[PDB]
Amino acid sequence: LGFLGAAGSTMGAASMTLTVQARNLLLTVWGIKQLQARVLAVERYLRDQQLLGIWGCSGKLICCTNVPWNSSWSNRNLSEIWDNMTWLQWDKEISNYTQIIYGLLEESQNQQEKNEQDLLALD
Amino acid sequence: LGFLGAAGSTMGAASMTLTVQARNLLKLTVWGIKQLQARVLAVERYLRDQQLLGIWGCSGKLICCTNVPWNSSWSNRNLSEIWDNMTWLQWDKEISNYTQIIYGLLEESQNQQEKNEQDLLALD
Amino acid sequence: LGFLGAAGSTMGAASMTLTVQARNLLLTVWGIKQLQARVLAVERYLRDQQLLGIWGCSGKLICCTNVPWNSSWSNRNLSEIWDNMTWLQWDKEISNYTQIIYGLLEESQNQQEKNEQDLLALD
Amino acid sequence: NLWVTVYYGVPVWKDAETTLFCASDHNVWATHACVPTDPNPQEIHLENVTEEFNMWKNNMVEQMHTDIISLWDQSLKPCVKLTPLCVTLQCTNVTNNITDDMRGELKNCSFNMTTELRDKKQKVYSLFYRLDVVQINNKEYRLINCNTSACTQACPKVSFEPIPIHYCAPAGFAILKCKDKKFNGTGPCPSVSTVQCTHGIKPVVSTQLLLNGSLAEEEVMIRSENITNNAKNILVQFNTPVQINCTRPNNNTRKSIRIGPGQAFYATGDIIGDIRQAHCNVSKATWNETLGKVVKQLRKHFGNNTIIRFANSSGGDLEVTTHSFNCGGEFFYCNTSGLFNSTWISDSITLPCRIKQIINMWQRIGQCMYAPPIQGVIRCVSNITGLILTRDGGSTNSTTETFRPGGGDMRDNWRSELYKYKVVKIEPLGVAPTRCKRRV
Amino acid sequence: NLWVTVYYGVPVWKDAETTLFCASDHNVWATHACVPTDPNPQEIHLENVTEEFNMWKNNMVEQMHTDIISLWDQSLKPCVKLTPLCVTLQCTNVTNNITDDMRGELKNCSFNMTTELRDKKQKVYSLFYRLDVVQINNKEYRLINCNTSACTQACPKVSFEPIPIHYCAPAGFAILKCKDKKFNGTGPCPSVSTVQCTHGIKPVVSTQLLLNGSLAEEEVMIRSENITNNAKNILVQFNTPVQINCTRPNNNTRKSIRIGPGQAFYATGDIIGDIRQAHCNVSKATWNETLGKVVKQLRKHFGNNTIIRFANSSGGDLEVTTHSFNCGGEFFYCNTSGLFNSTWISNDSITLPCRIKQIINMWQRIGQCMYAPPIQGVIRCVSNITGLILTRDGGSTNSTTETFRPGGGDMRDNWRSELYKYKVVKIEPLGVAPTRCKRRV
Amino acid sequence: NLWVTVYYGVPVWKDAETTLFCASDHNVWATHACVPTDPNPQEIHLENVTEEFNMWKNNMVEQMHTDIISLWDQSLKPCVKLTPLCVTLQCTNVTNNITDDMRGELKNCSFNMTTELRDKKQKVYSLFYRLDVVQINEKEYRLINCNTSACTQACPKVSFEPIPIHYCAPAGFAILKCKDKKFNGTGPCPSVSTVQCTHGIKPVVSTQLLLNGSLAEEEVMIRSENITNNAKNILVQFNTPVQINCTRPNNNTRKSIRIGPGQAFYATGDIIGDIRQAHCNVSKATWNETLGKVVKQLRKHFGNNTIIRFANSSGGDLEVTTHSFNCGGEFFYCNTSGLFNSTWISDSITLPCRIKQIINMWQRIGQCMYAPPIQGVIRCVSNITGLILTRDGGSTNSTTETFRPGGGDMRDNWRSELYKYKVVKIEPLGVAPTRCKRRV
Amino acid sequence: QVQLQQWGEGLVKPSETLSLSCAVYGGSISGHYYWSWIRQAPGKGLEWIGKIDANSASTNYNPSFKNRVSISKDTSKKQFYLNLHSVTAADTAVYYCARGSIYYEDDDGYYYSEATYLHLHLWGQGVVVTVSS
Amino acid sequence: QSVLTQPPSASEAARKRVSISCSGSFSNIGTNSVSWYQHLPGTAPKLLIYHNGQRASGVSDRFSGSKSGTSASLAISALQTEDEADYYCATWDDMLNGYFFGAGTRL
Ligand SMILES: *[C@@H]1O[C@H](CO)[C@@H](O[C@@H]2O[C@H](CO)[C@@H](O[C@@H]3O[C@H](CO[C@H]4O[C@H](CO)[C@@H](O)[C@H](O)[C@@H]4O)[C@@H](O)[C@H](O)[C@@H]3O)[C@H](O)[C@H]2NC(C)=O)[C@H](O)[C@H]1NC(C)=O
Ligand SMILES: *[C@@H]1O[C@H](CO)[C@@H](O[C@@H]2O[C@H](CO)[C@@H](O)[C@H](O)[C@H]2NC(C)=O)[C@H](O)[C@H]1NC(C)=O
Ligand SMILES: *[C@@H]1O[C@H](CO)[C@@H](O)[C@H](O)[C@H]1NC(C)=O
Ligand SMILES: *[C@@H]1O[C@H](CO)[C@@H](O)[C@H](O)[C@H]1NC(C)=O
Repeated sequence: LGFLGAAGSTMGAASMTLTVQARNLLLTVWGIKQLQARVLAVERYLRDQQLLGIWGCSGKLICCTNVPWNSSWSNRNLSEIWDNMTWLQWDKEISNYTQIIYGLLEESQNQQEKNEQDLLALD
Repeated sequence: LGFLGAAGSTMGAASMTLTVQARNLLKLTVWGIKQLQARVLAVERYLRDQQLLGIWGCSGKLICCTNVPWNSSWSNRNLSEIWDNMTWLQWDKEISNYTQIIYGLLEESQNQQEKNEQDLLALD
Repeated sequence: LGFLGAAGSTMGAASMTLTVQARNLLLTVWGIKQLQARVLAVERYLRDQQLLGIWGCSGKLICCTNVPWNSSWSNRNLSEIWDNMTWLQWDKEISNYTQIIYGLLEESQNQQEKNEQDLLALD
Repeated sequence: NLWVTVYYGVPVWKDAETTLFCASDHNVWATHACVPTDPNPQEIHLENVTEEFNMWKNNMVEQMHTDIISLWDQSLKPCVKLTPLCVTLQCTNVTNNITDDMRGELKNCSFNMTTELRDKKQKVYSLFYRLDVVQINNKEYRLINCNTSACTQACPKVSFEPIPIHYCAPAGFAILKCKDKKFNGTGPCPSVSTVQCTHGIKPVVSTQLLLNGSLAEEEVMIRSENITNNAKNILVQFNTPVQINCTRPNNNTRKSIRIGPGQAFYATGDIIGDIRQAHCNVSKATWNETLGKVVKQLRKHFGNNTIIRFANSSGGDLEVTTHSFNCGGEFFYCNTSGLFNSTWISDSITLPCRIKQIINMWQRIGQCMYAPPIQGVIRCVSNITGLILTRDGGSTNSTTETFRPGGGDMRDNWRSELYKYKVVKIEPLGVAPTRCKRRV
Repeated sequence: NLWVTVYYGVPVWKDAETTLFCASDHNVWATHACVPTDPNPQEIHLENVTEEFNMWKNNMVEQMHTDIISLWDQSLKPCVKLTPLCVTLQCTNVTNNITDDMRGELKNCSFNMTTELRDKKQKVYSLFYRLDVVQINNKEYRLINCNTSACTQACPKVSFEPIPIHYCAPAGFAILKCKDKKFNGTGPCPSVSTVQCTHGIKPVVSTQLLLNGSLAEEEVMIRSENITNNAKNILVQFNTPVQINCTRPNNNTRKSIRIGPGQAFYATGDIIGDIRQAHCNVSKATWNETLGKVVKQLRKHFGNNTIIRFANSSGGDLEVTTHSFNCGGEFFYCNTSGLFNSTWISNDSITLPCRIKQIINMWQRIGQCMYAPPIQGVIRCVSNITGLILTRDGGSTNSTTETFRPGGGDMRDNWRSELYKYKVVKIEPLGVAPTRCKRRV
Repeated sequence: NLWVTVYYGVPVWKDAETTLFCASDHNVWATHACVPTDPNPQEIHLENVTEEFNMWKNNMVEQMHTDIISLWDQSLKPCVKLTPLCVTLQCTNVTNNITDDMRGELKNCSFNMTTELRDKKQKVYSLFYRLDVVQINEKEYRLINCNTSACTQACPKVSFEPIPIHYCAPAGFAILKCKDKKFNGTGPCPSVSTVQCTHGIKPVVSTQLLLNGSLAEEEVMIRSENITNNAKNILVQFNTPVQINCTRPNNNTRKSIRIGPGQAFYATGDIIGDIRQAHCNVSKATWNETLGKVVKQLRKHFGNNTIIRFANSSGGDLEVTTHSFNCGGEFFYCNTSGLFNSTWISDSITLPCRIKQIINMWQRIGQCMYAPPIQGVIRCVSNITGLILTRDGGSTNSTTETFRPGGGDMRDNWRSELYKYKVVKIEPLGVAPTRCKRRV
Repeated sequence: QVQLQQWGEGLVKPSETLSLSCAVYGGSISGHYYWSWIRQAPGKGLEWIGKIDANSASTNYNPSFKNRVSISKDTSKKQFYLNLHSVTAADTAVYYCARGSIYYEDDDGYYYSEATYLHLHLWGQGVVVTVSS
Repeated sequence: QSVLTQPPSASEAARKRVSISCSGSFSNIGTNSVSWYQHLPGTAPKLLIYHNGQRASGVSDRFSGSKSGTSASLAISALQTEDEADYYCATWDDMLNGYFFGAGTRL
């Protein structure tokens, strides 16, 4: 399918093409113009990698966590979310609530880290 | 608390708030070139720290364990006053000279771990 | 041994020196030139880290994969690989198969992620 | 019991703006500054994808306009600056073989010009058009735009050929191409595809008519921000090109005058043979059928039984009242009144042109360039791919609509080529609920 | 039993320097380049933190100094170079409606100027001050910058208004703000807070006095390296500002002379009405009270029973002996001898004479001047004095009296009084500590 | 069964080109802008590895050439431009204590020059050489650059001393230093080492003789791209240095002329001593033994029993026929016909030298720099560490070989220093099979 | 327009300092002029003595009068003097005080102020001297 | 003997043209303007020709001057009876830093 070819497909089918999308993320005034975008892509990729690393999902494209999915975010069921709509409609459905989950995963990974350290130190 | 809020606090309470600092680490119009150089330097520092964490076996982990024993010559103090009476600044002051030795010991300890895991994994 | 000291040595012994090689991976005429060189080095390191991340070997110097390696790429036995051949000759020999191996590892990691998600789902 | 799952590399984009880098296959557009283009570009069709486009709010036209301005400014810098030429000129009319049309169009000016030695003066003469000179206050003249700035002589090694250009998005960005036919530039597109680099876009500078552009898919398309608003320009795109042959019968001669150490001024010598007026051919049959197609397409927007009438330019300077050309090094300004002169109810056209050397192409005050004359008779062959029409306002006084050519914005020439593309920001992060819980 | 654990993101900083970036809400300083500043500046107080500061060893003043000079040089680049203005000037004294103080200060010069056409000249006239011309021996005159360096003319479209700019630290760095009151130039600060950007600092260029600066929180502060050194300037900060009003009632007129193709020289036309010397007014009562507070602080630093005496400038150039202003477009040079004239033991206003110069060398550089074009209308400059730059003499072993004189010769002292609360540090997120956390196979 | 494994950080490198930043311990080359070099340069000796080197296909030579040209062009920009000097110069010969060899080399010119005032001019005198002065009327002369390009006066405060600079590769790249003797520049090297920065490369500009270069380790080395090809220059490296003493006993006087507002023109005021021709002294004993070693190494490649003759330059420009170099600031052009004049089978050499002020560096046309005069007696000591020879063919070679000096481009001069260096791109990713199966 | 008169001693004994005084009337000691002194003996041609600048205190003298002549200028009463120490019998000549214009304007808008275009326009009435007992 | 070589005397009848030559060196004539002066016995000398081609005020059209590099000359067209005087050629010498007169041509 190539890069971004699974955009119109279902979320379940597009979950198998996450590798082709992740690998595509990386006189004087013209050199500066080019260098600005060249470094901007680096900061965007590093910011995404840092956000994934603080979530305990570093190096994993599909990493499920322990934060419970609130029913107020979406009352929609699983059977018509994965193999019925695309990722674009899903982004347009939880755009307001994205920051809430992004903030919740922070303390959830932090508590997991403290608890792992305490349980290993007790042993 | 916000950025650097746990600076004056003890080490025990400063450990729960490391994620905020973690996300906070990242002439042709002088301001533009200065901002570009600053961005490149910040990216280089963040990548250097991430690489140093990766070669130690603690990639993607803010708090991680190691297999290097704490030498008695580094500090003759126990955990009762370090995590409950001392902050991170003073602690950095006393072990500033021993930082290189600790880094070298943690860097070499990963090679034996990778070789041992590869051997035990190969026998399976 | 210093940087690239184990280059001419055979494999096996050069495997314990992967830490000394990975550490060095990171208007005036010299100014813009140094800035471009720094950005180029940063991007090269990020591309290698991205490849290791999509392969499932992030943060591991010696990573193992569940991909079969048959005699089509090379017919020599395992003994002369590590105790008789160096890394330069190895690169000169496998360059023809290197690209297909990269894609095979990427697809294998994607499949491993999918089965890991499924195994955690029915659990 | 549901839990959120973090997904990376999710195929989701968002509309944004960025600095797209150039790409391409002795040029004013600096072909060396652009990276080599991909000989096999990727054209990935995105099935079941419907994305909204907007050719009027697109930032690609603004970015390419800024890029073209920067390239032209950096191209005029390495060659001779003509400040020594703002002197007094003792001109006279050249009547040596002048047809009655080109009478008074060419002036035979003489002036005292500097030479290699600073203590010596050199008396030379040159031929200047009437539009390039103005009376100082009947014999004394002064070069035009002398009181506004100092024009820079064009670099002879640098050519003005409009080579195709390619715009590519950097890492983390994508260019969405709308492959759907009958696209009016706005609204959702049912056939969107992604490309790493855009097609070969020709940066041809023209006014009131699009030249060397991309033809339509199947029929003439009428594009405007608001059809009912007469203050907005109407961009028309043709489906079949209309051939147009331009030439100037004057056999120009170039004279090298050393105005200083290492600086030479390329003057115009005596014309070999008879002096004729620069014109341009346009087929009457093809233009009539093209105007009929345009009228038929305009009737779909303005309704039937409407008397569509075409008129010439209302007024203004020569840059907006005449059609601007650039081929070979000479800038033309043709009277397009012979084309837009018809009324619709329910062998070749000749357009007189004027040559101007000192010109203000980007309508900027304080910047000008002197186009040096080129040897021999030149021939310019191209085809018209579109027009930039304007409509006169009216409070429903009658059922007659008058269409006149327009301009005043150089971005409208490239907007007819950048309407199929759009830049978006790739968002690889995504969250979805699945039955997962990490094991401690 | 103890294993060295690794922690990332620890609150550890290290003193160093870096290249900060500006932030603002065209001007000479190109605030249009400074990135935007958020309307909600984050300021997190750091309890139990004692950080040592240093005004003289701070690197922010040097970086800001280089930035201001670079912005000034970059702003003067697209303007008109006044290279053909260096010609023979036939000047005469302006005795039309002149006063006794302005006798000989303004000169009416006439010279042959170039036109848009390179083959002809024009006979024009303009008015130049006495400080801008020098005789070459009516009389023949010449500009003072003809034999040193031909400089450019300041663009009238670009203003010299010192709007505030915020200096921000990049990623991985932080700015420590010392909120402790009664804090001098050095020593530890018991109240340190962090800020992503500094406060609004107006780049006001002035000599011997500080204008439109930051006021003290509780009382007048005396800052210096050590009072035992006479070569070190004394920085004073006021707690209550005193109003200062500078003006010129000449009502100048601007005349445009096209010296070439696309360039013009803004000359000085005829004066409207009577000609009066430019002056500046300072309230007598407020200045006396402020001098009393400064005397009290100086007595606290030098011991009681000291006869604190204030004297004017000793000597030198006009830039170091007079107060330099910059408001509207004209640069002033006021004689501040009337303010620093007192002796302390145990509706009236002070009128200070002032002079105006067009060709200046404000950065104390030889070879790069700037011509300030005249502006029409009466200039009304209203501001407030927030500090002084004093210098103490020797005085020998006689400690019963000390003489204080205004100082200058260094523009960095003006910005040092505003950057005394900030410092740049390097965030060190890597840390090691022993814990019973060990790896398991 | 074998399964593939992923290894990161393997010692694998591939040949590639990069932008090597410099390293260095007011100057043309801007040493202050370079980063500080390492006080302890680490050099790791690589054992059991053989790397193929190529002296003629090294990209570092071209990169260094472009860098030196860029620094040279940037250093002349902040100082005085001598456009006002192209005027009619009423000149005459000096003839005051000349020595017959300098009869017409020095001339006393007079001309009208501007002053600080734009409307005031003055008459000044200046001493100009015959090399940079051409007659314009067949007593009235002019500068040779008046019809080419206006020269830029070199900044007097900026020195021309070639201080060494170190070229360092960025992260992810390494510089392989071949520590093997008897290397001809091409082919495999059995003893290489990894260095982060190269040694001190002095950017000495010299023709026909490599001055202040690196000496050989064991014996005289002769390197060429093709021995049998006459079009390829032969590079010779000496194992022992040949001292050369060049001087200028004229004792010139420098005076400043106010060329304009804020700029001054430094001209040769007067001579306060006997005018004598500049010369260079080379001992004939060391030169004879050096030529004996050179002819022995030449016979090692061209066979035995053949005679080898050394002739002077064939002909052409003064920059390629004479040994051009810089000594204390002044540019010399010495006639080396006395050095290459012999015939091999089976005291001091005084070389006449000339001094020129208007020069065109890097063999460019349209860019020149006027070297200001330096007061006092200029004397310098240099080391002749190599030559650039040129061979010519003949009918069946007639058992003879004639070698002449070669005035090639500046790339060949700097190639003799970067012969033992190459740039490689580190590839830390590698795959190899091992009996290891990852768990699921 | 401008008149110049001079006065001095008609008879001067040998070996002392000879002083000559010349004054300007109708003009001023300023501008691009060269106030010089020219003398001529009976049977010999005109011989230049020295000069003094009008806008500067610099002066130049003939090499034949090496460290023997001195010329002063007093711009307050617009007068310039000439002094000749150790007068010999060969100094009997008619001394003339002249003004030499050094201003020149070419075809362009430039001007020159130097000794290249030096020309004596006006001359004094001339005063004779006698070196005898 | 001295700079500015000029003939000691010249004799020519009336109504015709006579030419008085005056040559020097590069420092005096080659780079500086030549001036001509007329002197009569008993009175002060007067300037005749200045700047090598300009005539002084009150000088008749008969007098004319010219300069050709190193040599300079004074032309007297249609000689008259009152032209019997001493003509001196003067110019500035940049080598010796001083004004120098000619030997004096007695007409
Ligand atoms: C520096 O510049 C000086 C001027 O600024 C140069 O000196 C002058 O050079 C010009 C030529 O450039 C000479 O002019 C020559 O004059 C006569 C003809 O002039 C006479 O005749 C015309 C009518 O025919 C009349 O109008 C004039 O008044 C004269 O009576 C011929 O020989 C030539 O054609 C030429 O025009 C000046 O004579 C000469 N001297 C002066 C004192 O002006 C000078 O050469 C320059 N110096 C250097 C070192 O380059
Ligand atoms: C600035 O204030 C600091 C902090 O008070 C001074 O440093 C020390 O201050 C203590 C307490 O007043 C004194 O006992 C010490 O003697 C001070 N140390 C030194 C080295 O002087 C500091 O001196 C003050 N600086 C000035 C110029 O007054
Ligand atoms: C750390 O090393 C420094 C460097 O000399 C030394 O001053 C200090 O005493 C050492 N020890 C401690 C505990 O800080
Ligand atoms: C053998 O290797 C080749 C690559 O040459 C690959 O195409 C093939 O699938 C492999 N076969 C097996 C059984 O692994």
